[PDB]
Amino acid sequence: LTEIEHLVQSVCKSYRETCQLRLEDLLRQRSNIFSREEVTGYQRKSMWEMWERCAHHLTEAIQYVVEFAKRLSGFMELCQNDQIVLLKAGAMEVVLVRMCRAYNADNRTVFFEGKYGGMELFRALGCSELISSIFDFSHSLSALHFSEDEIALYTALVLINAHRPGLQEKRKVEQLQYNLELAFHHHLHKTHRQSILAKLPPKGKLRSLCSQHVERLQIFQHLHPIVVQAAFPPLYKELFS
Ligand SMILES: O=C(O)c1ccc(/N=C/c2c(-c3c(Cl)cccc3C(F)(F)F)noc2-c2cc[nH]c2)cc1
Ligand SMILES: CC(C)=CCC[C@@H](C)[C@H]1CC[C@H]2[C@@H]3CC=C4C[C@@H](O)CC[C@]4(C)[C@H]3CC[C@]12C
Repeated sequence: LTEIEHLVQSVCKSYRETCQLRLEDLLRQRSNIFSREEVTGYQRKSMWEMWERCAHHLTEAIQYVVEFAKRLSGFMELCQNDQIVLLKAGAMEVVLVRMCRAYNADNRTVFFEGKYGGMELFRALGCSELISSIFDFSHSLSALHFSEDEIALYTALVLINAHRPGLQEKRKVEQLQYNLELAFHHHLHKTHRQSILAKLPPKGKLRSLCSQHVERLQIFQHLHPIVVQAAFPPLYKELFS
């Protein structure tokens, strides 16, 4: 039996250990929705308190993605420069993809601080167009009904992309990429799920949305710096200043 069957198992294990929120929990909690009063309470919070809360949650989400990457076979054998290039370009893209598990398309709500709420929860941030675009992206992804292994293999490939500008050992990233592509396509064939391939997001769209999102987080961080629970100095240094 294949190195490729083992790679599937190892990527899904890494995802299971780092997925942050369990899918059964997220699905069971869908009926737990913020009340009108609770939504108004969030809308009345300071922009800067909502930013502190959201920035903290997003930092934590990024760190789970870093831990996911560190567990992908061969990722720790890449040189540090390339590790950082890959994580800088792709970790927030993965966070945006992971969001769809916590998104309920029936009422367009996301799981946030223990209950589901719509995008109006975030009104104090004054980012309605960007936040609407983030909700719209999860709405599009939710139509695929991604399984846990599909999310694991797809987000591994979001990260392990040999086309990212600035890699120093491109051939070594290509080797991991090809094996992950084969793992993903083998798994979709085995589960009769190859039809999702044509429905995956155009790559330019995830990159565009992520670039706009990170640009806004950078603006907030310039205006109102946050305390970061920093665990990854080389990555922190690339993003914070
Ligand atoms: O533990 C560590 O060391 C560490 C290091 C870095 C981290 N995240 C950096 C962020 C942020 C971001 C966030 Cl999440 C919140 C507030 C402000 C920002 C800002 F934009 F300012 F950077 N946004 O995208 C990334 C990113 C993109 C690719 N890779 C990381 C998180 C933990
Ligand atoms: C534009 C701006 C200033 C903020 C974005 C507002 C909002 C869209 C952000 C704030 C917190 C985020 C969640 C945080 C954690 C997770 C868990 C992860 O496993 C999956 C992703 C998820 C649920 C994040 C989704 C995006 C949220 C709600």
